[PDB]
Amino acid sequence: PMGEMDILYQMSLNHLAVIEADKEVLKQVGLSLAKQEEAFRELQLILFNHEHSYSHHGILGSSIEILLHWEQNNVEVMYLETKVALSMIDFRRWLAYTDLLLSPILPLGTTIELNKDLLPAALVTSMNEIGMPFLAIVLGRRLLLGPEDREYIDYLVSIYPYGLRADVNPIYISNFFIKKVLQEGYSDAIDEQYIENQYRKDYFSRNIVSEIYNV
Amino acid sequence: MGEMDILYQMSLNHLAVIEADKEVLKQVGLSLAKQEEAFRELQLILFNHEHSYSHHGILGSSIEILLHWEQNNVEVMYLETKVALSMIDFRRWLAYTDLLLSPILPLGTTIELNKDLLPAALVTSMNEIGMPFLAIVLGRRLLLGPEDREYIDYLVSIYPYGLRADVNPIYISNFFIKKVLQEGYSDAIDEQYIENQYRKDYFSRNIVSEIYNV
Ligand SMILES: [Cl-]
Ligand SMILES: [Cl-]
Ligand SMILES: [Cl-]
Ligand SMILES: [Cl-]
Repeated sequence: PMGEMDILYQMSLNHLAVIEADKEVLKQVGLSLAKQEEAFRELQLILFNHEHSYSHHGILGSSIEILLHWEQNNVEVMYLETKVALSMIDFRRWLAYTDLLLSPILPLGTTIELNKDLLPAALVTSMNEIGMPFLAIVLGRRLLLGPEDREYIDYLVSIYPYGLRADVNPIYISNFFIKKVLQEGYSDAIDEQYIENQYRKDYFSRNIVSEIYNV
Repeated sequence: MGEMDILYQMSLNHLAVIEADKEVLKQVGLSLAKQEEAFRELQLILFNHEHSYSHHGILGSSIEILLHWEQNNVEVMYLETKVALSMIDFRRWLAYTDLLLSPILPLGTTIELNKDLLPAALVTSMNEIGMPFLAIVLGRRLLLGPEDREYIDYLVSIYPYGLRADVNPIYISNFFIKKVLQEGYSDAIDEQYIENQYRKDYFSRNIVSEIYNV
């Protein structure tokens, strides 16, 4: 069912200097990325590593192809035989508010497996061994950075099975670090209401987005 | 397993009692450890300096404990037997029972806390909307600085805020827990870590829960 987040998302699309016909396909690409978590993580990693090409076809929607022309500071997005040109700053802002308003947020206490390839080698070697999945527990969510609170980081996690220790400090991770969700934590209407009001509505009102986008 | 049972037998040699009394305390300790709510009740009675404890949840025979605070000793009645313990040995017996036999919750478990055992200001906002005090287990059996001679059962974050900079986590004893809503993930890696670190290692270093003040 259509909800308040869809309204805020349309408002964010109205900041893009682009045609209504092109706003419509960016809306559909963003909704598709939001529903396919692994697809979005792949795109988030491509933007972070300054890769130039993205192609994904999940089990849900159509194929999404994006060419990131970093030298020209612009981007091409193609969905359903329709091609859209965006500046790089508009591309980052579009994905930022797609992530902010539409990406699922895991419950507290969720156990996840981290992608070893993306973690620093010193952390993998000291806190993990070969053949054991790098498991972690979600401790905090969308945490505000610095005194100015202009960006957030997706998760703060502890390393399983150690948890929070004086020796074992927790780890700030972005969502694309997550390889798998093993078991979700507890969540009820209180959590859903808090997430909607604080991590989406309030952040949107203050232009607070995830740090990986650098708008 | 049998390893943990032998460790519990060995811990009873820290008590200044006859051997016949150790066998009775071993049975009552295993009884308490297997009934978490009953053990939590006795821990709160010890914390509150209360006088009498009775439990009948065992299929065979009730258990009655009398705390004689002025005489600085304790009476444990079981199966029409009576063991007299000093207050210091009573605390030691419970501490090693807790250390070696009490279940330990998985990380990420969501629990409901007893509001009456929490600071009044801390529970006000939950009362104001009629919601229970829910928390998430972040850390377990944490060492208490600077000596690191005793441990605290759990370190928890307030639901649904989680761990923040505006909201600091809370240390709680096991007897704060009113209910377990949903256990976090746990497998053989966790079970081996818990046994090696939080039971075997702590036992060889004489690290017990702070609530017993041994
Ligand atoms: Cl924060
Ligand atoms: Cl800053
Ligand atoms: Cl950690
Ligand atoms: Cl907290």
